[PDB]
Amino acid sequence: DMILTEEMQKIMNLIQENNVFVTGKAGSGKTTFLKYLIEKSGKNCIVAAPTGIAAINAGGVTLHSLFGIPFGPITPYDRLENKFSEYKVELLLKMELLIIDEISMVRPDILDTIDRKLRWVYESDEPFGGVQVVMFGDLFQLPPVTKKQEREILSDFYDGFFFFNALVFKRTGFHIVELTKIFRQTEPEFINVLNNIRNYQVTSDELDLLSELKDRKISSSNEYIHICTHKADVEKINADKLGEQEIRNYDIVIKDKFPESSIPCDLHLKLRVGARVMSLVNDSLKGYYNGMLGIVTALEDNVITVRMDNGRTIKFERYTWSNTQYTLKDNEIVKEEIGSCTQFPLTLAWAITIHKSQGLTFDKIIIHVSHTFCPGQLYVALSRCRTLEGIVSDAFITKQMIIPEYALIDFERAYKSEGNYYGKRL
DNA sequence: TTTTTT
Ligand SMILES: Nc1ncnc2c1ncn2[C@@H]1O[C@H](COP(=O)(O)OP(=O)(O)O)[C@@H](O)[C@H]1O
Ligand code: ALF
Ligand SMILES: [Mg+2]
Repeated sequence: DMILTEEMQKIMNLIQENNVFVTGKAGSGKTTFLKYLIEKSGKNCIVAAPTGIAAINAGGVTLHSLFGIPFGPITPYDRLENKFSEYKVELLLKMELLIIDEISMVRPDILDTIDRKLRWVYESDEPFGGVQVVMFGDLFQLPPVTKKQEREILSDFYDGFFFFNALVFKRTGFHIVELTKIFRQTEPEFINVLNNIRNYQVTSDELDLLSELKDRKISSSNEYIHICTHKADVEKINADKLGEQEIRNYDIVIKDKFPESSIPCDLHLKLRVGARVMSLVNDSLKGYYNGMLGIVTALEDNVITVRMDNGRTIKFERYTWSNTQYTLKDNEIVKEEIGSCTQFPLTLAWAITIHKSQGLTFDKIIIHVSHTFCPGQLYVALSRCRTLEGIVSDAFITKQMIIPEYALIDFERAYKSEGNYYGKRL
């Protein structure tokens, strides 16, 4: 039983073939309105998002899954690493509209990599292969994570590190609408404080509403979720729950060469009945995708049985990761698998990073924000909850947790003064 | 520091 704000009506006919970027405060109804348009579109829509949890929340898959995109940045001079199977092309030409939720965490070059890969399959110079595309997200929440060495690599090509700095907006553009009804939260004394943490204009008197969060009793269990700034805090929290007793350890097996730096899974996956888990890969067959959460019910020597948040029981077998590297063969340069690891594609999920929690909704969260470092990271971390009564904090909410990004004010200025559009018009 | 492939 959902409301359609007057703004939501204003969008829809704009699409029936210009592109559109829809933004608005945390819990303004972006991710739900998105779900509703996939029905009322008449177009074959394919849904993807930068991270698996947000993707699961929106219906679809990660952007790297969808477009077979390797991890590192991709320049105009870099060669496309991966080719598409004939299924994934079927998926992409049959696609009429592409969606992207939590667009704010998407690097500029991802879009250009998606641009190039789509122009290639549609055999056209149309931007994106002439595929209408609509973007959901919010710039004043989390930006894309990049690692500085990656950043200078793209400073050679990009005047900025946000999704709108994609070079294909030199060949096309999008409209911009701001949904303005915050649904998820109801107390305005609350709501007013986050809108201000969002736009960097909050005062230490409004921050004194958030005094209650410091040091409240754990009413569990209905149990709490822990969302953190760093994985260090994540791994400790879940080891703290779960505990040392009644445990089953499952060790990774690693064929040859695969450095512990980039093993994408748990080395020693320790679990007990009733442990809260997340799945890390996609298996269409069984139906698990990377982001879904479950509850573990049956641990045998080689199969882990877990019942998902959606309801269906899965039997997890182990999954194998391959370390493909580039090497020299009979005077040929070729990606040869130099190793492999094999664990169950599961990890503990009583605690997740604030990054993985963007897009989600909760009734009782626990936040660990004493060491924030990204703009809008605090803002995401405490806008997840419907009510304040339901949030705990590891430290007081100080203004040192708010980090403004002035690239974002300029971007609003640019589009708000030019009729809510951005990029080349046609 | 934070995420992410077929
Ligand atoms: N149109 C709506 N009418 C009523 N409640 C809504 C609406 N949209 C969202 N909500 C409530 O807010 C929650 C989160 O909204 P969501 O769409 O996830 O926000 P975001 O735009 O930040 O993704 C939903 O789970 C629902 O409880
Ligand atoms: F952008 Al959201 F919950 F999807 F804040
Ligand atoms: Mg969303």
